[PDB]
This record gives sequence, C-alpha cells and structure tokens, in this order.
Amino acid sequence: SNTVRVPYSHELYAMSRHVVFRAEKEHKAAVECKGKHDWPEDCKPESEALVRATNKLYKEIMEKSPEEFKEYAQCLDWYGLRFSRCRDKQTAFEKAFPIVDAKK
Amino acid sequence: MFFENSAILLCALLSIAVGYTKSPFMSLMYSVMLFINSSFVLMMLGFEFLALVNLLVYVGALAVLFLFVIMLLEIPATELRAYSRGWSTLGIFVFIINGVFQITPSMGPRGIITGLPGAESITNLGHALYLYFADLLILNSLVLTVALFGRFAIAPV
Amino acid sequence: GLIRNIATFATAVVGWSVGIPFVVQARMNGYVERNLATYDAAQRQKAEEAAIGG
Amino acid sequence: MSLGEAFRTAVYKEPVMVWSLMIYGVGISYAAFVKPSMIEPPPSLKEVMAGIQAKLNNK
Amino acid sequence: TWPEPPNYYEAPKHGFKVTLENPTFPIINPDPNITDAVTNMRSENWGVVAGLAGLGYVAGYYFGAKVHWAKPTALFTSIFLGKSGLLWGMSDSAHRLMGFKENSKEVAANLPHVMQ
Amino acid sequence: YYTEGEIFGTTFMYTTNMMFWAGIVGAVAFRRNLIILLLSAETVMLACNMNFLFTAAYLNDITGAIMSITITTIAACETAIGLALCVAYFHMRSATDVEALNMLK
Amino acid sequence: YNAWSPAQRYFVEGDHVVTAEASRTFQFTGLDSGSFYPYVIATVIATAISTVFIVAPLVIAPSRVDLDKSSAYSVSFYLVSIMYLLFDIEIAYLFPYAMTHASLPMYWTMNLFLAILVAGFAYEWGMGALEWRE
Amino acid sequence: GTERRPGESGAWKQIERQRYASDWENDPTFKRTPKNLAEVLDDSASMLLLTDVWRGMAYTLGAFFDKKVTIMYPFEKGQLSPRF
Amino acid sequence: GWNALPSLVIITGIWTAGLFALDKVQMFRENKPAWANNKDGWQKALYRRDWYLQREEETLAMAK
Amino acid sequence: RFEADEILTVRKIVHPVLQAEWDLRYLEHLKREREEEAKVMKNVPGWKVGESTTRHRWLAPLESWDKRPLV
Amino acid sequence: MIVASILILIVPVLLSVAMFTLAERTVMASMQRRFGPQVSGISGLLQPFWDGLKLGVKEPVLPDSSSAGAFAASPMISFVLSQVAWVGICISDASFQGLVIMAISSLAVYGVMLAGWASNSKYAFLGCLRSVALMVSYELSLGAALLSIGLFVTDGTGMKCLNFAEMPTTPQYAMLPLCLIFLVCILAETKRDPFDLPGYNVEYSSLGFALFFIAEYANMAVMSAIASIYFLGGFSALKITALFFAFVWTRGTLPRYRYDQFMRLGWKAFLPLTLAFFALHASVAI
Amino acid sequence: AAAAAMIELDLCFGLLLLILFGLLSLRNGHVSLAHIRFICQCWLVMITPLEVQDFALCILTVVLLQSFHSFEALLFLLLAYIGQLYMMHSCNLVSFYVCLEAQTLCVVVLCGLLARGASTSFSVEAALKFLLLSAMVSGMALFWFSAMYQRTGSLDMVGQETFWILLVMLFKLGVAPMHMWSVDLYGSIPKSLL
Amino acid sequence: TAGFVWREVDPTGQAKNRNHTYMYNLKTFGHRSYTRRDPSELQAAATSVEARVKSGELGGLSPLA
Ligand SMILES: CCCCCCCCCCCCCCCCCC(=O)O[C@@H](COC(=O)CCCCCCCCCCCCCCC)COP(=O)(O)OC[C@H](O)CO
Ligand SMILES: CCCCCCCCCCCCCCCCCC(=O)OC[C@H](COP(=O)(O)O)OC(=O)CCCCCCCCCCCCCCCCC
Ligand SMILES: COC1=C(OC)C(=O)C(C/C=C(\C)CC/C=C(\C)CC/C=C(\C)CC/C=C(\C)CCC=C(C)C)=C(C)C1=O
Repeated sequence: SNTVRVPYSHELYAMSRHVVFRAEKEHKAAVECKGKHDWPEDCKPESEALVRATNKLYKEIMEKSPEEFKEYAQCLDWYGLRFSRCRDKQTAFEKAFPIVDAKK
Repeated sequence: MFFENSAILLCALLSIAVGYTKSPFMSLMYSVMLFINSSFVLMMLGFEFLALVNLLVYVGALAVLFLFVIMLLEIPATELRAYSRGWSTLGIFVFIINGVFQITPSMGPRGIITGLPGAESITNLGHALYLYFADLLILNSLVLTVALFGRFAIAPV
Repeated sequence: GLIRNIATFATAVVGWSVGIPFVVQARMNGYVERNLATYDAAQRQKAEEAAIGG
Repeated sequence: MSLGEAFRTAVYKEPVMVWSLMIYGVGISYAAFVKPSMIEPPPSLKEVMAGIQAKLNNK
Repeated sequence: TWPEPPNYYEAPKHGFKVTLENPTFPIINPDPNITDAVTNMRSENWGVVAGLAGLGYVAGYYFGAKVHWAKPTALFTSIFLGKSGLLWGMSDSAHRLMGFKENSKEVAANLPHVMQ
Repeated sequence: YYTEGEIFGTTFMYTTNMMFWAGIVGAVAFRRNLIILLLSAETVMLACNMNFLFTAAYLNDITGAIMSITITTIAACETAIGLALCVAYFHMRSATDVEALNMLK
Repeated sequence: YNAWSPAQRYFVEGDHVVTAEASRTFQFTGLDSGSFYPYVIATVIATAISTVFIVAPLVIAPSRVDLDKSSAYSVSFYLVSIMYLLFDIEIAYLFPYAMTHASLPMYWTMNLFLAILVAGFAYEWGMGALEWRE
Repeated sequence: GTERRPGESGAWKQIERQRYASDWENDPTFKRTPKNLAEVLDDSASMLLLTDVWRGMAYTLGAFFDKKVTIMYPFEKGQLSPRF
Repeated sequence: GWNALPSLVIITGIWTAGLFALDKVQMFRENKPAWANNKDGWQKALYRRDWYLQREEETLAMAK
Repeated sequence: RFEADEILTVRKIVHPVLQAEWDLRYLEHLKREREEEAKVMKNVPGWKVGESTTRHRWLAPLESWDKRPLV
Repeated sequence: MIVASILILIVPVLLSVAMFTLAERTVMASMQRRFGPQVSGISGLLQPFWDGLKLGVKEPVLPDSSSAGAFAASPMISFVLSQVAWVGICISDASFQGLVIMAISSLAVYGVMLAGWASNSKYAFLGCLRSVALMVSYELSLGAALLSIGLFVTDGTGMKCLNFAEMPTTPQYAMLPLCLIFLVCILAETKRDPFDLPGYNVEYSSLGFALFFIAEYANMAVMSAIASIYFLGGFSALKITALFFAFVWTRGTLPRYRYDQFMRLGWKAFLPLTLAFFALHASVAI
Repeated sequence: AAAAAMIELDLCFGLLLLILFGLLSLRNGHVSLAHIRFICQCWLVMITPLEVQDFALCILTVVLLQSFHSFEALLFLLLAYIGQLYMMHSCNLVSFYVCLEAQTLCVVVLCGLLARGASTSFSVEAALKFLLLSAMVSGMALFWFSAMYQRTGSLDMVGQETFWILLVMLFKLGVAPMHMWSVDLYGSIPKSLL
Repeated sequence: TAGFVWREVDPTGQAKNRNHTYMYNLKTFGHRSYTRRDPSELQAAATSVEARVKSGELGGLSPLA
C-alpha cells in the first residue's frame, strides 16, 4: 500500500498560517464533506486534495526559504509548540516567505 | 504486559488477604496495600485525578481513623478463639462458587471485553459537576452535613 | 518468624501471578468455543430458512 | 450598643474570625455587585488568523 | 479519531433543570435578570409576600413566647416565610416575561417603543 | 483468537468480580470483628468504583466518574458513623462481654 | 505497555515498529507523556536503599544479649480524624472547580456548596466543639 | 509589653471568665478596648501580621552578626586566680 | 557567624551542581528543553503520531 | 487568553489535514486487511469478503494511537 | 535512563540532608554567640558523616516485645516517601503535580503511627497521636492553599493544571498572607518550633533512627521547594538555602505551643483564613 | 435560565438560615425548641410540590415532627425527608442510590442518638447490625448498576440486572426472608423512630 | 434534571406525551446524523482530483522522497 502522510507536528504548526491563506478551498471542501458524510470512503477525493495541497505547500517552502523555515520549526519543536517562545524566528520566516502574496 | 496484568490480579489477592489474616493490624495493612495498588490500576485506564482522590481519601484519611480505632480498642485476643474457632466452610463455599467460578458474572452472557484506556479531562468533570449534575453535588453536601452533625452528636461522652 | 512470613507472602504473590492467568485463559477459551458453536448454529438456521423460505 | 461598639469589642476579642468573615464578604460582594457594573463589558478561520496576525505585528 | 480541539475558555450555557417546553405566549425577554423579574412583578405577588410575612410574625411571636424570646423569633419567622414568598413571586414574574405563562398585562407595559 | 486488549479487559472484569465477592463474604466467613467488616465493606465499594471507572473509560462517558465521586463520599460517611457507633458500643458493653465487637463468635 | 494493534500504531506496517516500541527508551515527549512510571522505579530503588540501611548494622556492629535492653523505657483524636475525612472530601470536590475556567452560575453553585460546608463548621464552632479542653 | 488581653490567658477558668463577664476592664494591667478606627487597625496589626515575633527575630539576627565568646580549648584557657 | 558560612555555601553548591547534572542527563534523554511541560490530549496525540511516523520514516529509509 | 486563542485557531486549521491523513491511512490498512482475508477464506463456502456489520453509521476502531495507559 | 536520572537525583538529596543538619547546628550556634561543630574535620565539615558512620556501627536494638515487621517498616516508609516526593518534584511532567505531592505528604503520617503502634512504650502511644493530630490538622490548610494557588495556573494551550513548569517566574505579591500561612503550615508539618511538643522514635537506634532523621530533613527540603515554586517564582538553590535559614532562625528565637493551643490555632485560625482567601480568589478569578 | 429552580434554592437557603437560628437559640440555654419545630414544619411545606403523594408525605412528616425534641434530631429528619421526597422523582439509579443512602445514614444516626436508660446499648447494637446489613445491600445495588451501565451504555433500567435492584427494593421494605433487620430494630429502638 | 423528573398537567391539553429522556437529550446534547454520498458525485470528485493531480496544481501524497 502507498505511504500517505503530512509533515511533522512542529512543521504543521510552523506552516499553519499559510494553509488557510493558500489552501482555503481544499480546507472548506474537507470541512463540508466531514460535516455531511461520516464514512471515510465518501470523502476520499477531498481528503486526498487536502493532503496533496499541504504537501505541495511544504515543497514550495523548502525551495524558497528552507533555512528560515527549518530554524523556526526547530524552535517550535524545542519549546513544545509554544508560539510565544519563537516570535523572532516566526518574524524571520514570514519575512522570507509571506503568508499572502504581497505586492501583487 | 506481565507486570500490568499481575498488578491487576494482585487486587483480588489483597481483597482475600484482608479477611484471611487474624491480626486486625495486618488486615488494615492489606487494605492500605490494596488501595495503593488499585490507585495505580485506575491510572492504567487514563485517570490521573481520580486515582489521586482514591489515594488521598481512603489511605490518607479513612485508614488513619481505622488504625486509631483498632489501636484504641483491640487488646490481643487472636489466641482467644480467633485461632481456636477457625472459620465457616459454608461461607468459603459461597465465596468459591460466586467469585472463583463466577456462576453469575457482571458481564452476563458476554465473556470477553476489550479494555480501553481513557483520557480524563478535568474541564469536562468540572463542567459536569457544576452544571449538569449540580443537584447531585448539593445532595452529596447534605450527606456530608449528616455525617458531621451525626458524628458530633454520637461522640461518646 | 519475620523471614518465614516474608517468604510466604512472596510465594503467595508469585503463585497468584502465575496461576490465575491460566484460569482466565481457560475461561476465555471456553467462551470462544461456545461463541463459535453459536455462529455455526445460526448459519445452519439461516441455510434452513433460505431452503424452505424461498 | 451601636455598630461601632459591638464591632470593636468583637474584633478585639476575636480578630481572626471577624477578618475571615470580612474577606469572604468582600469576595461575595465584589462578584454580586461590583463586577457587573464596571468590569463586565460567523467569521471564518482566515479572518480570525488575520486578526491574530494584526495584533501580533504591531505590539 | 482525531478529537475536536478543546475550547477551554467557553463553558456550556446550561441550567441543571430543563423545562422541556416551548413557550405558548409572546416572549418579551428570554432571559430576565433579577431587576427585570422584580420590576415586572404583579400586585398579588407583593400581597402574598406581605401576608406570609405577617403570618410568620404572628406565629413566631406565639412560639417564641414559650421560651421568653418572642420578638427575635417573630422577626426570623417573618423573614423566613417572606423570602419563600418573594422567590415564588420572582419566579412567576420571570415565567410571564419568558412566555411560559399568560403575559397580556406584561406585553403592554415592558415594551415602551413596541407597545402596539 | 483474542488480542492483548481482550486479555486485559477480561482480566480486569474477573478481578473485580472476585474482589466484590471477597469483600461481601470473606470477613463474615472468617468470623472477624465489626471493624474488619467495615473494612471489607470498603473493599466492596472499591470494586464497584473500579467497575464504574472502567466502564466510563470504555464508553467514553462521564457518568462513571460522577458515580465514582459519589461512591467515595457515601462510603466514607457510612464508615465514619459505623466506627463511632462501634466505639460507643464497646465502651457500653466491655464490662460483661470482653469480645464485644465480635458478633460472629 | 506496548501497542497491540495497527490502529494503535497509526497504521504503520512492518516489524521495525514493534521491536522499536518494545525496546524504546522512556521519553515524556515520545510515547510516555504524563506517565507516572518514574514514581514506581523511585519506590523500588528507595526500598532497596532503606533495606540496605536496615540490614547492615546486623553485620558490622557489636551486640550483647540483655533482658533489660529489650524492655520499655481522649476522644479529641476521633473528632480530628472524622472532621479531616469530611473536609478532605470537600476539598477534593472543590478541586475540579479550580481547574476549570468557571462561568458565573458555576461560581454561585460552588458558593452554595461552600456555604453548606461553612454552616456545619460554624455550628460545631458555636457549640464549643473546636475548643480542645478535652 | 506586659499587658494582658482577653483571650491570651493560658488557662480555662480565666478564659471562661473573660468572655462572659467584663471584670477584666477594671484591672489596670489589661489593654483597653480600641475606641476608634486607627486603634482597631493598630490592634489588628498587633494580632495579625505578628510584629512581636519580629522584634525577637531582629535581636537574634543581630546576635548572628555579633561577636562570639567561645575559647578554643586546649589551645586557649580560661582565667583563674592564685587562690584556686 | 563565619563558622556557619561554609555549610551554607556548600548546600548551594551541591544543589547547583546536582541540578546541572540532572538537567544534562534528562536533556540527553528527551532532546528538547520543554519535556516537563503540561500536555493535554491533543498534545499527547501529536507526540504519539510524531513517534510512529518517525519509526515509519526509519523503516522506509532501510529499503533503498 | 491571547496565547490560548492563537493555539486554538492553529489547532482548528491543522485538524482537517490530520483527519484527512488518518482517513487515507485507514483506507489503505483496510485494503491490506481485505487482501489478507481474501487469501485466507477463498475456499470457504458462502463467505463474503468485506461485509460491513452495521447498516447506516460508520464504526470507528475501538482502540486508537493517542490513548495509552499511564503506568 | 530513568534509573540513572533517579540515582543522580538521589545523590544531592542525601548530601544536602547531611549539610542541612550541620548548617542547622552551626547557624543555631551563631545566634547563641558560640561556634558549633568545628573540630570534626576542617571547619567541622565531617560531623554529619561521622554521625552517620557512628550510627552504622552502632548496635541495632530490636525489642523482644514488639512486632518486628512494623517496627522495621516505619522508618523505611518515611524515607521512601521522602525520596518519591523528591522524584515527583524533579522527574515528573504530570498535570496535577502539586496534588501528587500533597497525596504523597498525606501518606507520610504512617511512619509516625506505625512507630506508635509497634514500640511498647506508654508515652510513644501517647505522643504519636498528638503528632498525627498536628500533621492531620495542618494538611487541610495546605490543601485549601493549593486550591487558591491553582485558580491562576494556566498553561499556553489554555488548560488549568498544577504543573510546576507552567507556574509563573515572578513572586506572587497578591498572596502574601497565604504565603505566610503556608510557611507556618510547613513548620507544623515538620514538627519544628513552635509545634515541637510531641518522641515517637524513642525506641529506635542506629540506622533506623538515621532513616527517621534523613526523612525529616528531606521532607523539609521538599516543602521548601514547593513553597519556592508556588510563591517565590521558581525553584532554585538560593531560595532553598534562604528558606532553610529562615526556619532555623525561627527555631532560635521562639518558644513552643501547648497541644490544645496549636489545635485551636489550626482549627480556628488557619483553616477559616485559607477558605476565606479561596472564596476571595475565586471571586477575583471570574 | 435557573428561574425554574427557585424551590431548590429556597430549600438550601432555608437550611442555611435554620442552622444559624438553631445555633442562636441554643446560645441562650433554651431547654425547649417548639419555635425550631414550627420553622421546620414551615420549611417542609415550602419545598413540597403540588402532587397528591408529595403532599401526603409532607403532611405525614409535619405530624411526625411533634414527637421529636432536640435540634439535631429535627435536622436529621429534615435531611431524611429530602431523600424521601426526591426518591419519588428519581428516574435513574444514580439519584435512587443517593436518596436511599441518605435515608439509611439518617436512620442509623437517629437510632444511636435518641436511646436512653438501660435500653441504650440494645438500640446501638441493633443500629450497628442494620448498618452492616445495609452496606452489603448498597454494594449489591452499585455492583448490578455498574453491570447494567456497562451492558446498555445508558441509564435505562431494563434487562436482567433489574432483578437484583428489585431485591434491593424488597430489602428496604423489610420483606421476608430479608426481614430480620426490622425485627431487630423493633425490639430495642424507641417508639418515635418506630 | 440529569437524575430527577417532574410531571405536570398541561392546562390547555395541547402537549404531547413523549419520552422525557429523549426530549432532555435533544435539548441538552442534540443529535448528529449523516448520509451516504451519491456515487456519481464520488466519481465526479475523484475525476476532478485526478485531473488536478495530472495538470500539476496538486502535490504528492507524502513530503518524503
Ligand atoms: C435571607 C434569604 C433571602 C433570599 C431571597 C433574597 C436574595 C436574592 C435571591 C438570590 C438571587 C435570585 C435567585 C436566582 C436568580 C437567577 C436568575 C438569573 O438569570 O440570574 C443569573 C443566573 O445565575 C445564577 O446566579 C444562577 C444561580 C445558580 C444556582 C445553582 C444551584 C441551584 C440549587 C441546587 C440545589 C439542589 C437540590 C438540593 C436537594 C436535592 C444571571 O442573570 P442573567 O441570565 O440575566 O445574566 C447573564 C450573565 O451572563 C450570567 O448568566
Ligand atoms: C479585605 C480586602 C480585600 C481586597 C480585594 C482587592 C480587590 C482588587 C480588585 C482589582 C481589580 C483589578 C485591578 C484593575 C484592573 C482593571 C482592568 C480593566 O478595567 O481593564 C481595562 C483597562 C485597560 O485598558 P485596555 O488596554 O483597554 O485593556 O484598565 C483600566 O481601565 C483600569 C483603570 C484603573 C482602575 C482602578 C480601580 C481601583 C478600584 C477597584 C475596586 C476596588 C474596590 C472593590 C471592593 C469594594 C467593596 C466591596
Ligand atoms: C539539632 O539537630 C540535630 C539533631 O537532632 C535532631 C541530630 O540528631 C543530629 C545528628 C544526626 C545525624 C547527622 C543523622 C542524619 C544524617 C545522616 C545519616 C547523613 C546522611 C548522609 C549520607 C547518606 C551521605 C554519607 C555517605 C557517603 C559519603 C558514602 C561513603 C562511602 C564510601 C566512603 C565508600 C544533628 C547533626 C543535628 O543537627
């Protein structure tokens, strides 16, 4: 069987601001499907779309700003996913990779 | 999972041991061991706070009252027919039939159950106790009031 | 004596920790066997009712 | 006697009980009267996160 | 499987006794406070409060005089029965305000701009 | 035929059933004192409390925890009153009974 | 404890996970969060140390047999023990309140609870039961 | 100070006597009832918040930082006289 | 006095050195300086998922 | 309160992604289990591979990765 | 790694207990214008070690009229509970850590009562009940103080707990009277001045006696660390030394209470004060 | 909204005021408490709903209180009445258990308290036996409630476990052959509690 | 309440007797229900997701290699 996974929890917390600003429609479709249908078979396409949209975003960040994202995610890993202990790394990463596409 | 299953099975041994011995002091020591071991058993199920309540109430408070009563009221009479009269064979037969062979179990027709650990949330317990079961909370307070007044009225003068 | 009582308690605890899981295993095996008999009887009844029920 | 004489004799003969009742009454009164007068007073996930970022970015 | 992210700061809005009704009268206020309950109370409620207080005073004076303690017994018994009556009256007023009892008198008095 | 979780669950239920009948019968069977009878009543309460907590975890339900707290409260109140009565009876009857707290002799 | 099902292992297949879990190091940030397992090991180790403290003077110390060396050189406690039992139960009841972000009706229910407590306590105070003259 | 209080009485007959009768107000060695607000605050700052324990603690802390009277026997000796 | 200073200094030094050594040992065990934080059910779920996915990444690495 | 509100928002963002990942993994595990059952019970008369027990509502597994004993 | 961490914790606990009992002697001497132990090692720095080794080669007295098992078990239980409480301070991440330590310290009553039951002395039975009554009476004020403390302890995710790593790192200025009550409650639990009237170890010699005193001083250090965590903004070496110096300073300058006097103090002063402060803090916390 | 629960708040407030009034009356050395009994009867009337059975119980307890004289006995009878009233409204085994246990504790304490003369130890003996026999029946009720709760997943009182709950109810009525606790109680305890 | 019930007669007679446990749980906790998705929507969504994968605006099923 194929191996399906999303990034680690500190990476998910580090990228969680871009998920709603860049993959909002997949998030909406997944939420609506899970509200309507309980069987996991009935929500397979939207689940697959959300997983692939998260992994594509994870591939984008590592191509553009890998070191800032790595140090921010390492900071979140070190301090137990407490955002208040890594404000400087968060600012540096959001400066390197903006949450929404600026100057567009 | 040998030690966990052994710790579960130890509670029944200590339950028999409370009544088996002739020394009242040793009966209380067996009960204290049983309540500590059961508090560790309850924490296999995921309960952190309620296991601590078990420890704090039963071992911390009630067993001290038991030991004071025993130490104030028990001149040694273990020879004085506590050993010389033995026990009841009918009661032992009833215990064997009902608790070893278990002809009337609590699961009834079922014989196998999957044990599942929980995740205790004390926010859920606080919400339940102070919103959904508030009348039961107040009636528990009234029972404690009965205990306090009744003890102070029944204290031997 | 104290050493005799400690040895007797240790013996009772170890014997209880080895002997009772065999009682529980035998009880669970009996329940599995009776459940499989019930499943086979239910399948037999279903086949009979399909045979004379159309 | 009035409020003053009885209060002074009570607090002189038993201060801890009187002070305990005063602390309890201050708490009860603050929650009953003082708090509800001065201190008492569907957006998506994206607007909530935008507001959180806006509160973070100035400081 | 994956549980809901818990909201620690939001408590459920729940009273321990649930009425299991829908109101059959117009709703003026679905949740009146104590000021709202007292300021829309009828005169019969105040009358039964004063009657309970008077009966309590007289009976407390009778029973407290056997141990020569009649005046504080009368005062305590009056307050005891009077607060029972006051809780009854406030509950009746709040139920009329919420729509579970008849409130034709209350709809023509509690809505100054929504009178007619 | 069965898994490790099923062994764990069946072992828990067998243990609590034997605990309940041990607390119900054993101290009476061994002809013990009223103090030990109250201790065995506490064993009965502990067995029921463990069963309720197991079921509360098993169903993901709150009612077992409420029952657990209530059982602890009622059991301690009854035990305290019983021990006070035991002390009062012992001081009332020790001049002619010696073995006054043993009614199973 | 080790996980006994594929669902308990987040649907990770293979034999490396089973051996890796059975031979894992204890980690509060791995599989053993909030675990209370160091409390048992501490009991075992401290019982070993205190037993070594008990046994050792039976070897390396002098000893002399004497019949005189092996010889001896109220109801208020009932009040204290039973009152402590009831008050400990009440504090255990109050603890789930303090661990929640309570709303106002929770606060007033808790204060009714405390009021019943302190009313019984104040009755026993006024009848002179906390004056330990006897 | 050497003043007395109703309540600080060490026995029971005097404790029973001070809470049921005002005979202690005639005795001149007792501390009088406070008469206004500031006197009540002074009495409460005496009973609560201690301040009588603290004076002894300040004296013993001053003694902690003071000189010592110990001689190092047998390198140092005491003082005797020819009549010894 | 001056005689009481060495024992009071030694208590502080003992606790400083012992806490430093215990910190280094537990940091080697846990590899993150927040192992002692409170964790709720969501955080426990996140750590257990991370552990199992790390084991899966190790299993898939020894196949290429 | 501000810190808790931020963490709750991030958890609400991450929760559908994690539930989707759980769902896809669960489906793959079910596919493997059905292949194994089809290999075991091929010669049994009348056996059907993949028979759901309930009729309307989906049944989650009793055990899960996040609930473990403490001791 | 857990066994290694526990042993590396156990080493400074025992070293610190030896240095505490020396420092108590020497600070008590300096307040009384003398020196205290100086001869036994340079600056007296070997005196607790020679006390321990002297008790090691001391004859163990086992009275042949008592129950030997409970007699042996009482100081072992005291020592084990002290070590377990220290492990709960430093090698735990539990949600209700303060409740865990309160539960452990409520178990410490058993060593006193087993010593009272085991030894066949007339006044050991008389004094054990008094000591247990004192500890039992002040445990309730400790619990209500913990209730007042826990109303303001929240972690980053918003959950209320008693986890020590989530406590704030600034002194709690709002709870100064509760801090003073907590310190006097610590003095009452350890049977120190002014509550030292009840002793229970009158029949113990050699290393059973040594186990009793190691347990007593380790429990004092546990309560000092707990008070520094709750009120002083953290656990540190300087705070442990300062609070120990304060306890010895109070022992130097005060006389002790009678039994009924501290019973009336604990049941008419400290418990109503802690409960009233809990009600006020609950009103504030809404 | 809590406006449908004023009778419960009235119950609690009345108990809080009655304890304080009983304390103030005893600080005067009053050797009779007819004023306390009248306030207790008023409180009994004020907390009882408007059903036939509820008012039958209320009027019965008002008549019964004229044979009791101490403050503590009146308090125990009021707190036993709370269990007796609220058991009639119990729709689960939770409230059933709590109401029955409150009644048992009140009866045990009253049997201990009110005995006098040479019959004091006989009454205390019969109260102890009743408490021990009641504890195991309460354990049976809890055990089979836990069995029912595990089997059904809810609080419905259906199935085979209701047979043991029925046996619990038959014990509380003194039904033979579980009748001998009442036979023991009748021989020693005074006439007012009988 | 969670363990007590009170029964009163409707004065007008316009109330229907139901199970009070079911009514209490409907008001307190609610009741969640779901439906099976129509299969045609499932294959339509699967086709759309496959097209989004092929055209390149969707990523892979794993962050790893
Ligand atoms: C000497 C005695 C005199 C007594 C009479 C005078 C004292 C006044 C009476 C006390 C206050 C009035 C009675 C209760 C008012 C409830 C009405 C209400 O809605 O008020 C608040 C309701 O809150 C409460 O205070 C609820 C009280 C809860 C009481 C819980 C316990 C009930 C009793 C249980 C007993 C159990 C039974 C025992 C026997 C089995 C909130 O008002 P709101 O909704 O307008 O405000 C909204 C805001 O955001 C907060 O909600
Ligand atoms: C026995 C004695 C017991 C003592 C009990 C003490 C109770 C202390 C309560 C302190 C309340 C919190 C301190 C002030 C913070 C307010 C927060 C706020 O408004 O934030 C908005 C705002 C912050 O601006 P933002 O940036 O918009 O959040 O702050 C203020 O407006 C605060 C202005 C100062 C007001 C000081 C009021 C002082 C008196 C309070 C009541 C005192 C008497 C109570 C009892 C009377 C008798 C029953
Ligand atoms: C006024 O107050 C005081 C008392 O009255 C309450 C006293 O009774 C005592 C005397 C009693 C003492 C010192 C006993 C308690 C302390 C002990 C036994 C010390 C514990 C120390 C340990 C375990 C470490 C020492 C061991 C080592 C270094 C290992 C050695 C190994 C090798 C060389 C291989 C003192 C000092 C005191 O002030």
